[PDB]
Amino acid sequence: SPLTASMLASAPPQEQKQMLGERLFPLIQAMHPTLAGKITGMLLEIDNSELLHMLESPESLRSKVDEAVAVLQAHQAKEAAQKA
Amino acid sequence: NLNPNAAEFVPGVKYG
Ligand SMILES: [Cl-]
Repeated sequence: SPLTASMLASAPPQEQKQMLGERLFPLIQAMHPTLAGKITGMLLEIDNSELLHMLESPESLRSKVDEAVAVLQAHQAKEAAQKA
Repeated sequence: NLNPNAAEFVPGVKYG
């Protein structure tokens, strides 16, 4: 399942995101099973070069996922509080 | 700059 730049090359940008997402998802899911789809979607908006790096750097992925979880939680809780 | 309104990623996996 290792991903190369050559695999991404000349493929539609949407499909590059799917390719990256398929590799990121099991890792992100391991970290936060209940948030896996959402956190992966958030991370997939990042530049592909940075995503490829994250796939090779567990600490980098961990840092970015920690950030996404904090951002997602705050967004959801703020929106709920506004309507409560 | 992360977007909490980002679309959910849907893996080509089995669900459930
Ligand atoms: Cl979780």
